Amino acid sequence: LRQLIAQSWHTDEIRKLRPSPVDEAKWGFAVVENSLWQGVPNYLRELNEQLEENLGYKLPVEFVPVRFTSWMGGDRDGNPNVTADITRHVLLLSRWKATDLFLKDIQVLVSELSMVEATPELLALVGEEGAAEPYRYLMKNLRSRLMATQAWLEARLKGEELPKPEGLLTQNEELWE
Amino acid sequence: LRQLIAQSWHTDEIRKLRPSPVDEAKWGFAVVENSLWQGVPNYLRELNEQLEENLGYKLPVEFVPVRFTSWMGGDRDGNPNVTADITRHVLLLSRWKATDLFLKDIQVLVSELSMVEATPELLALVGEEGAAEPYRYLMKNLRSRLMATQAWLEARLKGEELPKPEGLLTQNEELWEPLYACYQSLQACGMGIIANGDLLDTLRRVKCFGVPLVRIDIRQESTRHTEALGELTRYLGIGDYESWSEADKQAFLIRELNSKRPLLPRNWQPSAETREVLDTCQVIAEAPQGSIAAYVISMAKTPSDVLAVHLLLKEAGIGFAMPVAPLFETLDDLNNANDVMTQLLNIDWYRGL
Amino acid sequence: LRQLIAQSWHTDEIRKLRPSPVDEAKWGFAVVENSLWQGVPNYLRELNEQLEENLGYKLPVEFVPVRFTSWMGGDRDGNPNVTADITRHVLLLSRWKATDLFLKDIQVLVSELSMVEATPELLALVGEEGAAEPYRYLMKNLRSRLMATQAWLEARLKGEELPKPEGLLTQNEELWEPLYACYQSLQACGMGIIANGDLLDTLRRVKCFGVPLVRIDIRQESTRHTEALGELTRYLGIGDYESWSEADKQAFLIRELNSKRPLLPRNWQPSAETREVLDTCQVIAEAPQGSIAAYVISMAKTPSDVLAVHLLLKEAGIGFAMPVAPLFETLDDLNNANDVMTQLLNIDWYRGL
Ligand SMILES: [Mn+2]
Ligand SMILES: [Mn+2]
Repeated sequence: LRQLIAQSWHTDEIRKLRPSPVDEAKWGFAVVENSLWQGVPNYLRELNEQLEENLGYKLPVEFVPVRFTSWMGGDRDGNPNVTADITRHVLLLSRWKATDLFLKDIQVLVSELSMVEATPELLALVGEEGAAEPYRYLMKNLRSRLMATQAWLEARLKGEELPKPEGLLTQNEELWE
Repeated sequence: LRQLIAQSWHTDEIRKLRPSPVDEAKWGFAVVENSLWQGVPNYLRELNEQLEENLGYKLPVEFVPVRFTSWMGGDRDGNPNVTADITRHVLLLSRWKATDLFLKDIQVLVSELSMVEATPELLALVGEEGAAEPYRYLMKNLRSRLMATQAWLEARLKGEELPKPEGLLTQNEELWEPLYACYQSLQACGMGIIANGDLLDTLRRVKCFGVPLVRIDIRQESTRHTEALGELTRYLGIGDYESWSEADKQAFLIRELNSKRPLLPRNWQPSAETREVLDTCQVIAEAPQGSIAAYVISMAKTPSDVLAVHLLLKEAGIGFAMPVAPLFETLDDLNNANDVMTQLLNIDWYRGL
Repeated sequence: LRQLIAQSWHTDEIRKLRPSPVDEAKWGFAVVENSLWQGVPNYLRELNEQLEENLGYKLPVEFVPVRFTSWMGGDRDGNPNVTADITRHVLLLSRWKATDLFLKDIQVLVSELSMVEATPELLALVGEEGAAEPYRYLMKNLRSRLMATQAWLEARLKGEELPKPEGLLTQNEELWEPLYACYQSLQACGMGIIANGDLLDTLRRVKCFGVPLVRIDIRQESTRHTEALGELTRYLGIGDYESWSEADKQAFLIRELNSKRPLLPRNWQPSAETREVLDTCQVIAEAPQGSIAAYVISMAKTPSDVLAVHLLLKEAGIGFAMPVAPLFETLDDLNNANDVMTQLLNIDWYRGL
C-alpha cells in the first residue's frame, strides 16, 4: 500500500498537449481490459445463476445481451481533429487490441483443453491429424489465425500495405464457430 | 474450486515415453517461475526487516546470499541421454527463459519509472536524448538489449547460426549496472520507497538468478575420465594411463598441466564414450563464464581423479578457474577422503590453482 | 576507329595510389576473359585438327594439357601487403569470377541443347521429370547450382557468414560430370557436330580453368619459416630452432612430422610476422583442394628449408599432399641444388610423402 501510494505522489505525468482521438480511443481500451473483460462474463454468470434459482431456467449459451460501443475516434461532431484518417486508424487499433486480448484467452484454452473424448461431429471437424488432441487442435488453429491477423494489423498500423493472410479475422463468426 | 478440481480429473496427461533431459530441465524452469521468482525477493525482504528490527542494521543492497543451480541437463553420471549436445541446448534454453522473465520485470519498470529528478552521475550516464525521462531511458535500453538476445537465442535454439547482436547479454553485470544506477539516484533524489520496491526485487533476482537463470553443474564418473585419458595416451604412443600406478598418473598429469604444448590431437577419431567426455568439456569451455557452477566427479577415489578433469578442461581451452569437486560416496572413499585431500593440497601447483 | 582512339586520348585514368594485390588479381581475370577464355579452346581445336591430319589420331576429349595459374594474391615474397586475409579474399573472388564466366557458357547451352534423342544411361541420369528435354535438364540443374554458389560467394566477399547452399560448387568434377554426360549421348545418338562445338569448348575450359578459375601459388621466403618455427620452439621451451645446426633441424623436423601430438599452441600470442606465416597455411588448409597449385620457397638453401613448410602445413591441418618447391636463386644455391635434393630424396619419409 505505501509503495502504491508513493508511486502516485511521484509518478507525475501531466499532458502538456491536448490529447488526440487515438489517446482517448486508448483509454477506452484500458477500461475494456482492466474491468469489462472480467466484468461482463461475471455479470452473465450471476444473472444466469439467478434466473435458474428464482425462475427455473438459464438463458441459452448463444444469448449474450450486452454489447459495448465507443464514440472515441467516431464522434466528429464539432471536432475537426477526428478525421476520416483517424477513424480508419482507430478502427484498426481496436482490431489489434482484440487480437491481443483474445490471444490471452486462447493460450489458456490451448493448454487446458487436453480432453480427448469428443463427438462424431467434432472429430469429423478435425478428422485425423489432430484427432488425437481434438479440442486443442481447434484452439491451436485459432491461435495462428489470430496471430496472423495481429501481424497484418501491426503492419497496417505502421503504414505498410501488404496483402492479407489467408486466415485474416474479420467477423465474430470466425471466433464463435 | 469445482472448476479447478474438475480440470485435474479430466485433464489427464501420462507420459507414454521416457522424459528427456530437456523436459526435466523445463520442470525446473516451472519451479523457478511459479515460486522462486517471487519467493526469493520476499525471503530477502523479511530477512532484512528482521535484521534491522532485532539487530539494528540491514544488509547492503549488493548482498544477495542465495543462488539456485540445477543438475538438469548437467548430470550425466550414469545417463547416456545427457549428451554434450543436450547440455549445450539446455544452457541456451535457460538463457532464453531468463530473457522471458526479465522482460516481464523490465516492462513494469519502463512504465513505473516516470521520475524526472535524477543525479549528476545518472544524468551524465544518459546525457541528453533521454535526459527528459532518465530512469525510463535506461530501462528502455535494457528492454531492447534483452529483446535482442532473446531473438538470438530463439534462432540458436532452432539450429540456425547467425552472428550475435551488439547488445547480446552474457553476464549479470550487464543487467546489474543500469538497474543499480536507477536505484542510486532514486535514493539520492528522495525516492527511496520506489527504489526499494520492484527495482529491489529485480536487483536481487539478477544476482540470484541472472543471465543463465539457474547455473547448471556438470557431473561425470571418474572412471569415464580415466578411459578418455587412457585412449588418448595410447593413441599418442606415450603409454597407457589406466595401467600406471597413481604416482605415475600424478606425474604425467602435473607435467601436462604445466606444459605449453597441446596434447589433444587436432583431428582425432576417438570412441563414442571418449568423444562425449571431450565434447562436454568443450561445451563448458564454450559457455559464458558463470553458466556452469562446478564440475562434480562422482566416484572420486584418488588425487589423480581430480587432476584428471583439470587436465581435460585445460585441453578444452578454458579461461577461468572451474571449481572441481570430488564426490566421495563409499565407506572407504569417505574413510580415505581426508588422505586424498591432504595429498592434493600438498601439491604446490594444485594449491595455487 | 576515330571513336576508339579518341576514347584513349580522353579516357585518362592514372593510379594515384599503389595498386593492391586485389587489383592485380583483377587484371589477371581481365586477361583470362578477354583472351584466354577463347584462346585456349581454339588452341586445342587447331592442335587436334593437326594431330589427326599429320599423325592419324585425335587426343581424347578428357585430355586437356593446358592449365593457367596466377601468383597474384599468392606471392608474398618481399610483400607485406599480401596478407593471409588478402589471399583468402582473392581465392573467393576467383571463384566468383568463374561462376560469372561459366554462367555465360551454361546459358548458351541451356538454349541450344533442345535435342530429345538420348541414351539409356543419360535418360536414367534424369529419369522422368526432365526426360522430355534431357540435355536441357542437366544444363538447367547446373545453372542453378552455379547461381547458388555465385550468391554465396558474393555474400562472403561482402563479409557475411551464412551456411553454404546444398549445390555449392567446389570441385571441377561437379562441372565436368554433367557436361561430359551430354557430350557422350550426343555422340552416341548421332549429334557429333553439336557435341564437338560449344560443349567441347566448355568441357576444355572446366579442366583448363575450372572452379577456381586460375589456381594460385603461395610464395614466402625460407627465412620467414625459420623465424616462425624459431619463435614457436622458444615458446614451448624446447630450444631455439634458428641456432641448431642443419642436422638437428632435420632431426627435429622429422620427429615432429611423424608425431601424432600437435605442436602449435591452441591460443598463442606470436608476433605479427609469425602469425602471418601461420595464418597463410591456415588459408591453404582451409581452401578447397585444387585452388592452390604449389607452395614455393624463395631462397631455399638446405633440406630443412623444404621440411620446414611440410611441418607448418601439417600443423595447419591439411588433408592432401601439397607440392612444395625450393626456389634456388643464387649461384651457390644453384651449385648446391643437386646436393640439397639428393639428401632430401635419401630421407625415406620425404620420398614417400
Ligand atoms: Mn554414485
Ligand atoms: Mn629472390
